[PDB]
Amino acid sequence: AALLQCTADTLADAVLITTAHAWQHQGKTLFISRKTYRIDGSGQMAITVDVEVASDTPHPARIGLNCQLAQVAERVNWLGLGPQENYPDRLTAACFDRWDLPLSDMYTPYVFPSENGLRCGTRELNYGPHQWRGDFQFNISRYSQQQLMETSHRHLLHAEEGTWLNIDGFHMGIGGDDSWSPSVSAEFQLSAGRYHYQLVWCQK
Amino acid sequence: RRDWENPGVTQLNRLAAHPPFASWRNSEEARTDRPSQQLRSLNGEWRFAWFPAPEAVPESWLECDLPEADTVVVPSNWQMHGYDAPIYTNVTYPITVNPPFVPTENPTGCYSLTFNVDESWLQEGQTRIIFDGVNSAFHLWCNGRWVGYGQDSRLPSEFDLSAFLRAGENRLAVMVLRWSDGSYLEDQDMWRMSGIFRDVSLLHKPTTQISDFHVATRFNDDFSRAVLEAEVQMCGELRDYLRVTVSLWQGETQVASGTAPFGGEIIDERGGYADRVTLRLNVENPKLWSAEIPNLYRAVVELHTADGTLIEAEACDVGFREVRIENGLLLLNGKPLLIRGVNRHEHHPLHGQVMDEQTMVQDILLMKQNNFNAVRCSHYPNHPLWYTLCDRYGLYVVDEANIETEGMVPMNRLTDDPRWLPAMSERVTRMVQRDRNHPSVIIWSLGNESGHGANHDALYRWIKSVDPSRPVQYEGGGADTTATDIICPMYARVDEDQPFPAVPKWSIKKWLSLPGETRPLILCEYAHAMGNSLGGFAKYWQAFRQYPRLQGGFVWDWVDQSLIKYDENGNPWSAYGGDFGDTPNDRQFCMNGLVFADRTPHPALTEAKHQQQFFQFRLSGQTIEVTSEYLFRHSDNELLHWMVALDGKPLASGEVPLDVAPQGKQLIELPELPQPESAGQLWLTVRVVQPNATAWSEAGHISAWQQWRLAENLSVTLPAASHAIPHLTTSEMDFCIELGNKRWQFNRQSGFLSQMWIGDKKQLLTPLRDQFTRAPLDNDIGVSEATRIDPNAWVERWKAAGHYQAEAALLQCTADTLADAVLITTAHAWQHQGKTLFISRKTYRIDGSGQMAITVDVEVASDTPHPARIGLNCQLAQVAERVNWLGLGPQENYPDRLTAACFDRWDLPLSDMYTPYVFPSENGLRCGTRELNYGPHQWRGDFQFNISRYSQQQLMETSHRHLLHAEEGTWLNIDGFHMGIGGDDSWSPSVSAEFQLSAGRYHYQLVWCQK
Ligand SMILES: [Mg+2]
Ligand SMILES: [Mg+2]
Ligand SMILES: [Mg+2]
Ligand SMILES: [Mg+2]
Ligand code: NA
Ligand code: NA
Ligand code: NA
Ligand code: NA
Ligand code: NA
Repeated sequence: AALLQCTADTLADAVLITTAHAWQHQGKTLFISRKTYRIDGSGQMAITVDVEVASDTPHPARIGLNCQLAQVAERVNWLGLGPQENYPDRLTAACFDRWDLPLSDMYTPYVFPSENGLRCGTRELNYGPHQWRGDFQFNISRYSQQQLMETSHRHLLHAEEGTWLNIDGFHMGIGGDDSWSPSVSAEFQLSAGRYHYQLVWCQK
Repeated sequence: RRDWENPGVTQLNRLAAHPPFASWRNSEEARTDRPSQQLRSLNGEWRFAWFPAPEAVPESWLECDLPEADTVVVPSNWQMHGYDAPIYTNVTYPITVNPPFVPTENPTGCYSLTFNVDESWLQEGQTRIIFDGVNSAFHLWCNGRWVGYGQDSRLPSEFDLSAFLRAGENRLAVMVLRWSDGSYLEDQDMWRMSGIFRDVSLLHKPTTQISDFHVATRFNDDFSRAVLEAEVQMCGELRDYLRVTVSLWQGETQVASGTAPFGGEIIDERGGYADRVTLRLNVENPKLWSAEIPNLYRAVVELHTADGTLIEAEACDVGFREVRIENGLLLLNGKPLLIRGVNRHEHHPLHGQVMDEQTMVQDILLMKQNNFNAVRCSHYPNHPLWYTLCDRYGLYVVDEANIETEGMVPMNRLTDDPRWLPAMSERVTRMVQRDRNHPSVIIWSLGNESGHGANHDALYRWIKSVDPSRPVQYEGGGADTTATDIICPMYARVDEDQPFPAVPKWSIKKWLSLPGETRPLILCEYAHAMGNSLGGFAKYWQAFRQYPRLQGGFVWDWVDQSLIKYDENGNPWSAYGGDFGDTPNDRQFCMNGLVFADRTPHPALTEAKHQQQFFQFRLSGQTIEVTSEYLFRHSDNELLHWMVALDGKPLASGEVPLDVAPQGKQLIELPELPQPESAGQLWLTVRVVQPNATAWSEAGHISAWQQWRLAENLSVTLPAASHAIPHLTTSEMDFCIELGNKRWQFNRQSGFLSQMWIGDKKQLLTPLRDQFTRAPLDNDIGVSEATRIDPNAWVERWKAAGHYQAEAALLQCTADTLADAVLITTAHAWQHQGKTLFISRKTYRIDGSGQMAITVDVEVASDTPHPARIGLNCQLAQVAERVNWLGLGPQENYPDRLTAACFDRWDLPLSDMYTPYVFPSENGLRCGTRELNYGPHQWRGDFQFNISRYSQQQLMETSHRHLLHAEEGTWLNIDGFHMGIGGDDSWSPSVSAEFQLSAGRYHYQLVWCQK
């Protein structure tokens, strides 16, 4: 990430921060992320994300934000597709409702660890005193993507400090037509070039 | 009698049907196809009188002319001359359905002609008259004496006048009935006219003559050898000294020849045809005919005495080609075709149904220049010259019987009735007898929209029996009945099934594999091009290329059937159904063409051209793989032009000769390309150019193109800081912002940008507001009517949901001063009767540079019908001469109809930004635009837009383009999102789901600035 811009302004009833960052590799601009953060008198933080993806770069696995929360809570509650793990190209069986589960059910123990546990179509997510609202997909667990991608057997994974939260405006399908060649259908690739998403973080 | 009310009487004294004759008396003239002194045209000035019924015709007319008759040009349609009105009816019969009867009020055209006959024609042989087309039925008299009768408006009627003529001056009297029992078989979707609308000629033949002849070409397995077989029949004085000589020429070279006396092989216990002869010519390495290379030979058929006296000669162009279906594929010369076809009615905006060479040629050139290789004669045999032209220019043809009874209930009511078998059979049999020798005809068709009756089964078989060389097709009754060798649906969609009862229209890919099905599938009609349409067209082409057995189709249709009208000031204007006081009528349903009635293309034309390209391309790194879809030719008149541009700025370009064998591939590695550094998107465009002119195109013609995005360099460059900060002034009613010579005003009561000044000049006529509707397209409307609402049509769904009448309620409007800008924030709700349909939230950020960045977020109720578009609009004060944009173009293009458009920097006159479809609707959009320049303004983002002198409101409420009036200023429509236009059909919703605005939430952004 390269910062291109970081401003702060005060509005009548709110504070607005504006940021711009470019992601580059060996001199090429892969992605550009433009954001706004609006904190109002209600204490809600409104995040707006506008992203650009160079046309000649391969379509990314996802387009979201993430962080490691300090907190570790027992349950996860959301209003979205569930109750089980679901992805863009694998979400027909999931139902839109209000689900609540132990944090562990939010992690799928595939033997060969990877990205897992996503739930799509979520309008509201609750964890600890926090609440996020918008229209997004998410995963939350004690393992970072980093650890997962670095670990070959689930038995070697270890709970990190806190909780890793991945909240996606958009996520690539997972495929499976076969597992020895690219099998994700075109309509499931993040090839739009420009992506918009918005979320409200607040306390509950 | 009343022969015109008896399906049992279709002619009286009519001569047998036969291929085209000229009765040359010199073989070299026959060979050259020069005119024949024995074939006279009787076209020109005739005398004409209109009656409202045959009973009103005075008996004197037969013996002599009527003082009141007018002088008119023949061929012609009397309606065209104003005698009565043309009728525009689609399916419902223009008359009361009560076969076999017609109205007692039946417009009658009395035509006449005094002409001369040379004594010589009368001293020997036979003199006959030929009416190429008379609508719908007619009696004939010569010199006051009754000669005969005929029905079938679309095939020639020939009568022997030998005994009626006399040296010198003669007079014909032609009593033409507008309506007859034949009408019940002429219910095609077109203008209902009448008259002697094709050529009239006079032909001299000798007494002993060639009465018919059939030419066939059969090949060995690899087509290196062929046998030309010509069956010849004669009439007249049969004697031992007679012979027939058939010779075949390639240019001035005689490649083969055979002579034989008459007397065919024994065929049954009573012997053989002593009046027939079959000649067989072997031809080595024949040059094959195809739409790609219309190689022709000329066959001359000489009737003569064995000692050398030529009696007469007949002749035709011959195309060596084999047509067959094998293993479920339609093959031409052993290869599977891909029909880039079009349905074409014979129509002229001034002449009506009268055809002329110039027009035909013009259609043919346009068709070929647009990548079409086939035409279907919807829905009757065409003017004879048509065939000659397709043979020579090369287009595969579907020859169709003049049988359409769509108006019946059920549709097979007549075709399933044996009493109509005679009338039907004549329509089929005489067509085949006349057109069987033309190489261009590759498929026979049994007629159109007449259900499926046993009469069809019988005639199907008759054809298969008399002409084994061409498949027989027929859509009626479900498109896949036992009366068709090909599945030939009309409007079946690519992936979506429409399971009507009895005659479901399956998705074409699914259709092919139904249990037990094996035939090939060629849509007899698809992609209904009515008004702003052809959306989803590429979806068809993709399936056709992918499925071997999906072999193409014929677009509906070539030309709009609009008629010219003249105003109070005598200015021509395009009229449609009902414009002649004709009722009932099907209004604009008569206009479904790829080109306007004057041959001017509609934008859809270009989309068809591109999808129908003959070269396919793939890009790999720096290599271009070109793949030929030609079956028989090498790319011997083709070169490849390539060019790379960075956001419209040309960087590199070149030419490479194209050398690909039919069905072959060629790789082309491009030169090292520019590595810019500068922001923007690099685009590569390649074009296939014909360096040399052809019979149907000019040197330099472009036959194909394709584009690809290469590297993209995202701008990470921050703009320079401003020696300015805008000032905000407030009042209860507005927020006003100023920056230099620039000012913006926001109405606090409406919540919209109500005015802008550049300098001191106001820039807007109407405020900038959101817009969620469009002046509906013909496809949005479908068959909905004022009196007969079709609730399922898009337009009706939107009207009923209140989309067109929703009022924006202000939910919020605020102004805030920032460090280097003023920010206005708004939210509005659109409601109708209590229902919130849409919510629009925006921000307007004006900064120290003078730009205004507009951010919009819209929510659409999930339960409201998907809206036509999501955008903004406004009437600009300015009227500029030109429009410059960086986006898809240059022609009008929509979401589901933009593959042909190319991304570049385009620049056109205002007027080119409007498409004058006859029936007004949303039009002129250009999608994928990144920057738009008009007068002082510049707008940047990712959007689709439209700009013209007409408001959506105006378009919507006006019925004809000539009634449109330019408004003050320019109306601009700038959409973040726009719904597909559809077109699979024009009478049910046809926008594919992926082109519906069903996301719920939409986001878009623009920067409005000045230059
Ligand atoms: Mg009759
Ligand atoms: Mg003589
Ligand atoms: Mg019809
Ligand atoms: Mg000779
Ligand atoms: Na792993
Ligand atoms: Na095919
Ligand atoms: Na029509
Ligand atoms: Na070439
Ligand atoms: Na209109």
